[PDB]
Amino acid sequence: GIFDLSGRKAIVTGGSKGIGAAIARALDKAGATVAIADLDVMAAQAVVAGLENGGFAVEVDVTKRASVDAAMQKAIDALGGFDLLCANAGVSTMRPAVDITDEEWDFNFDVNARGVFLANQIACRHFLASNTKGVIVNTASLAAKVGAPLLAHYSASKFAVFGWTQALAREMAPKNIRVNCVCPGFVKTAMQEREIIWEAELRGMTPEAVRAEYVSLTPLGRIEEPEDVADVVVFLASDAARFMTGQGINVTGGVRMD
Amino acid sequence: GIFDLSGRKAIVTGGSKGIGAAIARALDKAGATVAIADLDVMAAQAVVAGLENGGFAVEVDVTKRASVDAAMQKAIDALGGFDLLCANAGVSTMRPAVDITDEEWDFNFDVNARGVFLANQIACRHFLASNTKGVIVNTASLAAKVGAPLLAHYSASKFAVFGWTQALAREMAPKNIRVNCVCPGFVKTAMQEREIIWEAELRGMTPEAVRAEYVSLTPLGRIEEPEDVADVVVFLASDAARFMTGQGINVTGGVRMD
Amino acid sequence: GIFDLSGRKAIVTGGSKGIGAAIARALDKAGATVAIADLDVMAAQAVVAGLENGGFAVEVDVTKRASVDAAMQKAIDALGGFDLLCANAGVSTMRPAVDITDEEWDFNFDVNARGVFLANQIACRHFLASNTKGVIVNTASLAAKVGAPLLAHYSASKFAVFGWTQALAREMAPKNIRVNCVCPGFVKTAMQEREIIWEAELRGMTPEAVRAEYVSLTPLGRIEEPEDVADVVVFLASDAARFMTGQGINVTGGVRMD
Amino acid sequence: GIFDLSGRKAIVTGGSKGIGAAIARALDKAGATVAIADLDVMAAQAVVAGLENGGFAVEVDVTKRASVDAAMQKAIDALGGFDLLCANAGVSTMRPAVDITDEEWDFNFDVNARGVFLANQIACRHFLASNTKGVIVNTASLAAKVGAPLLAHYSASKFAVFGWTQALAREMAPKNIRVNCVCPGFVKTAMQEREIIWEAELRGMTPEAVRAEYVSLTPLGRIEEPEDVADVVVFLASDAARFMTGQGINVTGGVRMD
Ligand SMILES: NC(=O)c1ccc[n+]([C@@H]2O[C@H](COP(=O)([O-])OP(=O)(O)OC[C@H]3O[C@@H](n4cnc5c(N)ncnc54)[C@H](O)[C@@H]3O)[C@@H](O)[C@H]2O)c1
Ligand SMILES: NC(=O)c1ccc[n+]([C@@H]2O[C@H](COP(=O)([O-])OP(=O)(O)OC[C@H]3O[C@@H](n4cnc5c(N)ncnc54)[C@H](O)[C@@H]3O)[C@@H](O)[C@H]2O)c1
Ligand SMILES: NC(=O)c1ccc[n+]([C@@H]2O[C@H](COP(=O)([O-])OP(=O)(O)OC[C@H]3O[C@@H](n4cnc5c(N)ncnc54)[C@H](O)[C@@H]3O)[C@@H](O)[C@H]2O)c1
Ligand SMILES: NC(=O)c1ccc[n+]([C@@H]2O[C@H](COP(=O)([O-])OP(=O)(O)OC[C@H]3O[C@@H](n4cnc5c(N)ncnc54)[C@H](O)[C@@H]3O)[C@@H](O)[C@H]2O)c1
Repeated sequence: GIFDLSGRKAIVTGGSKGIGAAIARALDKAGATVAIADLDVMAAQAVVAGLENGGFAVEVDVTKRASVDAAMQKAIDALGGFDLLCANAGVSTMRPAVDITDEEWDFNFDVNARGVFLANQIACRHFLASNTKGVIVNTASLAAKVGAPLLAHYSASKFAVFGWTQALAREMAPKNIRVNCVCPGFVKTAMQEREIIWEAELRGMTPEAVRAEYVSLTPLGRIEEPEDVADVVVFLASDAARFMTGQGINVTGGVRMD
Repeated sequence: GIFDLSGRKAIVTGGSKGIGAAIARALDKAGATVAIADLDVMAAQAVVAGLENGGFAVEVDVTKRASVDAAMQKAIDALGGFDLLCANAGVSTMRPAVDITDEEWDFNFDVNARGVFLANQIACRHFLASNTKGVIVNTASLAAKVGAPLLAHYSASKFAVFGWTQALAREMAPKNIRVNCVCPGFVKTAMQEREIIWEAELRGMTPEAVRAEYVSLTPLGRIEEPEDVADVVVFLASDAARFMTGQGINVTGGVRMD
Repeated sequence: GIFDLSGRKAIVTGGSKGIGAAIARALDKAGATVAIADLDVMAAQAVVAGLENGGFAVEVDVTKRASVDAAMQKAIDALGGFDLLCANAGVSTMRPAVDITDEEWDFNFDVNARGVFLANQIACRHFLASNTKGVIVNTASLAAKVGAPLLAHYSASKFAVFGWTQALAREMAPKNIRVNCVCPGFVKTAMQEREIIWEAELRGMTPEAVRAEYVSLTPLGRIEEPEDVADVVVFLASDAARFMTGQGINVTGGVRMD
Repeated sequence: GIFDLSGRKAIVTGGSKGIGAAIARALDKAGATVAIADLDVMAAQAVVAGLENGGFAVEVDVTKRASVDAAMQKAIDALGGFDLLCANAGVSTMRPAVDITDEEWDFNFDVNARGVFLANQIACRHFLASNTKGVIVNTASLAAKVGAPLLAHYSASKFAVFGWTQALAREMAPKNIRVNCVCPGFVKTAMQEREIIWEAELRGMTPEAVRAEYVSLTPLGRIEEPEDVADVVVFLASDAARFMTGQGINVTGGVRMD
């Protein structure tokens, strides 16, 4: 029925692990055929090896236009079509705002904001040229809704993703192309493992005291899983969401309400 | 599946027509057994007659605590259980702010805000007594996000639904109970058909010109249908939305982005 | 100066004590002549007596249209004019959401939401009749932006003030009338003193531990004063805010950012 | 008065013309001594000649750390102090989203986001080294709140300013440093004059049809002047705004309500 993705062809950037790998598995379960584009091709291959409908693994660096152009064309050729882009790749570093370096400012913006711009822009050109009712889902963040201390540069780059998402949605809507983002909470991935260590170091706490504090900040009372985000991305990709565009959907267990 | 409602027991207030009827039908199609509570029990039984998984129709006036309490108990008894509430009943009148009467202020607040309060409160008491991981979806409005001219009292009452939703969601979260709302845009039902002719008069326009304006204000390029909303209500009821609570989900065709 | 209110005629509802009393004193200091309409006229008379520019105290119950109509006319007649309304009167009770009584629901909505509706509606009728560049500032709350546990009914009533404010602002803007609201944080008045007791009992804490928690939740690191709110109300009344209408200005010391 | 800026030492980036020059003039009128830092140092000298309290003109390119560091030190030395930064420099280009170039992507982010980051970060270092209760006001945009078609890249960069502002505010509040931003609507400057010609060409309209459309979207019913923004910046800089930080204050004439 209306949540079904049978026959559709999807690309997921940053799909080798964490949230992106969960997105790839959820799209596949819902009936899609999935290409994963990532820095880490061998992990991408291992995810694909477990998919029902097959799929494809390609190397990409989302910071570079020429890499995104080539990886997307390669994926599209392999898939035999293109209906859906999940632009999920992202990074962070943690620093007091007064100490943020230009190198880490650029690192955060070029993956998180420019990475989404390039994948989205190139996807829309392909949708328009094939006359496809394409769909996009971007992975933003809680930090796209509320600026986070020690992550002031990461917050700025995730606000940028959400603004991009809204403006692109307005331009794409008369073409019947939808564009939304999800804003996850405290998701237990390798990113969380890093950030609890960084926060613990900066605050003079233990890493597990820091992870306990995340849970205590979450009304639903548990740490978030990649799968909590992935099932929402499937909804946003599907015809159940046909009258929804330019949204930043919170998946945070009650931390943020919009 | 994670989008399905197989075996769930649901109550829909205001389920006899328009958005609420489409909600009852969507819940049923997803696998739920549905009780409809409405002022118009004959129209309610008519919707129930076409459902796949059975169902039940009961009389209710959502403005009155004794009525809500008796209807809810009767519906639960008939269902053999209770997992889901969709509090959808609602009304409007259009009028210049300077001319709003106390009678129409009360009409809007008593059905829209008080009606959601009473059905939500009594539902939560039932969920808690049974240790049920209960779910609520309230029908709010685009007018809960942006104040609308000629609907100042209507806007206030819908903002109230949204405020109630967030606060209740914060209290119910540690009890494993979720509470969200949907904010529909311009929906083709008898509320719209009423509204458009009266809006035209007040604005010194023709009714086809007013309708045409709603279309051009919608990025996705069409009038909204009750099914556009009902499918989003199914997702919010389902385990795919298990990590989402206290939200106001826009279903407006891109008119509003949050 | 563009912040000067010299020669202007103001009505403050709820101006007898706390925030309202601070608002009346700040408007007066900025050059206005101020009438205070309050349920406690003895206290209102004491505030008015100490004002630099004259003024008038009148008894009002903002829950009742006949009271608001009569008190507003009496104040306007005494002032010899009418330029500015600050509708500040408000109440609260605290209760778990599943225990909220109909009486306390009505108590909160009739004062907070209806009281603002009546005062604003009647003010606009006066402004329009005399071709006045009128201004309204409403006192909403932090709980108009974020649902507060134990204050679910209070939250819904304050969300309603904010929704009313936006819709009325859209209708009045073509007529040279502005309408905004302020959203205060944890302000040290009699309301706070009552609430910290109720909250301590409900949460099993001490009253001062509850107050300490408010402070720890506030980035600027101190409890709020009525004067912190009053000076922003002066701004919103003034010609410096001439291009601002329909806003909810947060005054919370960084607790909420919009 | 609480709106007085007597004795305070202010730096304005992008103060040579438009909104920035209006800000510089308004701060000086309020009692501040003003240094203007701009790409056009001859235009900054023109503005300083009309200030009551004297002032200083210094060349800066806000895209380059070395330039910002040097200009700010020069300004602070000239002023004999440093209490207030208004980071106002900004640029735009217009383009359909599918045609946006990497060059103009970089142009928008480097001035608008990075320019604010650099001036803000360096200012906080100086405030902290001197134990100063510093204040910052950033010039964001309506496009920091709503994604704008043809300005998708410009929107993203301005959302970035707003997120940066929130996160920095959270870090700076315990040090008694305030950080807010303003979000102007359709302001009559050379940027507007440029944008109406570009927009008219991309849409197949006249420039005066485009202008008329901005006005008809504005509830106050007129095009905005730079002074409508500058007087709000004076408020945000002053002790009247002492309990306000991390906000995006709309100055749009009712276009956007938050
Ligand atoms: N974990 C959280 O709490 C959390 C919260 C909110 C948002 N997010 C966001 O969700 C997304 C996924 O994060 P995650 O937690 O799963 O992190 P992760 O580090 O586990 O996964 C990141 C993936 O993106 C890929 N990647 C990184 N840079 C790339 C580049 N230049 N080109 C191509 N691929 C690249 C990595 O190889 C990896 O497969 C990111 O956009 C992140 O900002 C995470
Ligand atoms: N249609 C729109 O344009 C639109 C837009 C935004 C929000 N909404 C909201 O969506 C919901 C449904 O709107 P609709 O257009 O389908 O309206 P409708 O009038 O077609 O149906 C409303 C249903 O609520 C019931 N109802 C009314 N008062 C009741 C009471 N006191 N007790 C029990 N039942 C009562 C009616 O009998 C009816 O079945 C409402 O909450 C409405 O405010 C509608
Ligand atoms: N104290 C806080 O922490 C806080 C926070 C957010 C919002 N507020 C809001 O600020 C406003 C003032 O609160 P306060 O703390 O100064 O409270 P308070 O209890 O000290 O004063 C309320 C004032 O309103 C008047 N009032 C009450 N009912 C009235 C009626 N029916 N008619 C006319 N006057 C009536 C009272 O006589 C009193 O003068 C209220 O609207 C309140 O909801 C307070
Ligand atoms: N005009 C509007 O309608 C509008 C609306 C929203 C936001 N804004 C924002 O307001 C601010 C000013 O806009 P304006 O309309 O006055 O524009 P403008 O083009 O008139 O002036 C911009 C000023 O910034 C300076 N500048 C540009 N690049 C610089 C650099 N690299 N280093 C130092 N100085 C530089 C210019 O020399 C100029 O003095 C910008 O941040 C803009 O994005 C304007």
